[PDB]
Amino acid sequence: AFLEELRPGSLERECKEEQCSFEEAREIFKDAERTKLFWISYSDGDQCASSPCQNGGSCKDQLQSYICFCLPAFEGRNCETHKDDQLICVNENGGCEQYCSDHTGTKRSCRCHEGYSLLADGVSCTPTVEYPCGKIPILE
Amino acid sequence: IVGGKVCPKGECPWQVLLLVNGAQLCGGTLINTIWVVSAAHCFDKIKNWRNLIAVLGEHDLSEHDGDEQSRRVAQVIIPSTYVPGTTNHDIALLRLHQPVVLTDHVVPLCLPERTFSERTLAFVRFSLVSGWGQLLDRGATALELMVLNVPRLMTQDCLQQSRKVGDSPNITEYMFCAGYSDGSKDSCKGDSGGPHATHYRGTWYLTGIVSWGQGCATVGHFGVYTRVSQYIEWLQKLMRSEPRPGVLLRAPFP
Amino acid sequence: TVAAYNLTWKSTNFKTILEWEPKPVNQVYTVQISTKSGDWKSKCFYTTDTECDLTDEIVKDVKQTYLARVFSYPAGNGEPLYENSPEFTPYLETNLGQPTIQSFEQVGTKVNVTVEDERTLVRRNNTFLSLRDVFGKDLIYTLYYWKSSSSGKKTAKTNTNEFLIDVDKGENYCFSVQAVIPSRTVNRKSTDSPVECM
Ligand SMILES: *[C@@H]1O[C@H](CO)[C@@H](O)[C@H](O)[C@H]1O
Ligand SMILES: *[C@@H]1O[C@@H](C)[C@@H](O)[C@@H](O)[C@@H]1O
Ligand SMILES: [Ca+2]
Ligand SMILES: [Ca+2]
Ligand SMILES: [Ca+2]
Ligand SMILES: [Ca+2]
Ligand SMILES: [Cl-]
Ligand SMILES: [Cl-]
Ligand SMILES: [Cl-]
Ligand SMILES: [Cl-]
Ligand SMILES: [Mg+2]
Ligand SMILES: [Mg+2]
Ligand SMILES: [Mg+2]
Ligand SMILES: [Rb+]
Ligand SMILES: [Rb+]
Ligand SMILES: [Rb+]
Ligand SMILES: [Rb+]
Ligand SMILES: [Rb+]
Ligand SMILES: [Rb+]
Repeated sequence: AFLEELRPGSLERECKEEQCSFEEAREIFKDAERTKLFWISYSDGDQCASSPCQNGGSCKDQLQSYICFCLPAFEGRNCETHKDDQLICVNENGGCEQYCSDHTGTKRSCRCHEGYSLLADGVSCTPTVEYPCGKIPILE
Repeated sequence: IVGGKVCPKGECPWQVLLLVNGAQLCGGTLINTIWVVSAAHCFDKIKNWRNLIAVLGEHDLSEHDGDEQSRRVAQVIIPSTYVPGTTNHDIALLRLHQPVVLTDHVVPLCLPERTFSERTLAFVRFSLVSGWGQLLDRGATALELMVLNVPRLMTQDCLQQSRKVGDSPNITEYMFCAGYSDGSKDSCKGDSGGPHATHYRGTWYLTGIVSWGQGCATVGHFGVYTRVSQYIEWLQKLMRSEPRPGVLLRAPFP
Repeated sequence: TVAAYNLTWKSTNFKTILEWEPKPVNQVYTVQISTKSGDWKSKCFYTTDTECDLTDEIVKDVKQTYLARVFSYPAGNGEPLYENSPEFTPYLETNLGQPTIQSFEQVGTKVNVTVEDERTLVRRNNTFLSLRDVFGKDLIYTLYYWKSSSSGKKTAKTNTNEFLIDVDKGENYCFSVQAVIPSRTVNRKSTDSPVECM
């Protein structure tokens, strides 16, 4: 609209209220390095606009990239991994103190060496004999 | 053990001293009241099979005390695959003639399940090795039980960090490296058969047997240990077997 | 199986992702990470991704030196093939994220410029720590600013997240800021903030 083009140059009018091209911005800032400094971010795009952070995460925009901050139960570049879904024996022994058995479709279980029995907590083991294997009584 | 510490009396209560004709032979590991694990190569030179003794509760080889318990070794079982004078399948399972009595000074180390040992114990970095072996390469042996903390390597890393030696033994799937390549700290010949013991969530488990190395604490080399996880089913089946009349038994493996 | 290769640490504000090649074909990966003397922890179990978020392990201690390794396992499933990563020390190597100018105010004949607190992945008590929370005096912000009608740039530097600068009467100034860890030799500065003008 030519009637909106009657005033001297203005960052606010040309680039903030409207989109501006590199040369419009150059005519405002004039100096090559000032113009480049503005443009690098202004033309970059908000990489968080596609909402890439899942599971209630929070996105922060960067140059051509973003960072997701996850809720405590999640991880991954996009908070895509559910920590609650990782209870398997290759992940820190399934949280079992002694032996761990995977069961697909269902929850892993924990078990004990001979001389021990499983506590009611389902992970911890307790001796059932006076001198179970693998404990040093002299220290106690 | 080179560069270790004295194990305070009772603090390594599964360590076995093996004797032949009353003279120090090798270490071993008690795993319940009747059965001891040691290294096959400890038996390459034995003529007198009826004169092997296991001592439990031993600490200072210069003084006898009331914690020591001696038992005759009734059977020595080694994989048929093992070849005397070589390194592979370096394991022996020993049946004592009468059980030991468990005490504050005499306690077995737990033999772990295979999968637990491969997927969890194998990634515990440090473990302890012990014995009354040499205190320096080709030096005198120890009179008080010695113990050393060593970090474990996957075999690819051990190969990549080890100085090449022409015609040296292959490190096979039945072995693993542990220790330091800077000449400071290692297990030693007279420690052979002794435990590499791993602590995991409050319980100690047998993961390795002191087996071989290029000298002791040689720069550019690690200690090599028998990988006990490969033998769990072989040991458990043999521990259920019937005694036989002669001491030595070479049993099929797997 | 084929071993992973070009293992590369991507990390900004302690969000830390290990990347590698190749795209898997009939194989899957699992990653482990440790400190030099600690146990190996596994992550990203049997993934077909060629990346693994390790943020949660490294924020436990940002000043430790970690090594990772990527295992290859054949589809349908002694030691698997693997490759080690470079060592990574987060405090020394994590990128500083792009900052944002939060506000500028003219008070007196001077302008205060405030840099938004930069949020990092290190947690304390349900909240994420700022870059200044983590780095303290190791972190400064630098301000690149100019008067529109003059040639030449001006730089200011602060130990806090605020600059208080002198300005000439009735002129426009524009500003841009960077995070900087002066003690570093490599990866010392963030990218510049977007430019904000009066
Ligand atoms: C928008 O979100 C997609 C995935 O949903 C991501 O790949 C882009 O990086 C982001 O800008
Ligand atoms: C961004 O941060 C994440 C962690 C959540 O707290 C969100 O509610 C917030 O917008
Ligand atoms: Ca307009
Ligand atoms: Ca124009
Ligand atoms: Ca952006
Ligand atoms: Ca004694
Ligand atoms: Cl003899
Ligand atoms: Cl007897
Ligand atoms: Cl193993
Ligand atoms: Cl900050
Ligand atoms: Mg306006
Ligand atoms: Mg215009
Ligand atoms: Mg022009
Ligand atoms: Rb415009
Ligand atoms: Rb316009
Ligand atoms: Rb213009
Ligand atoms: Rb049990
Ligand atoms: Rb070799
Ligand atoms: Rb040596």
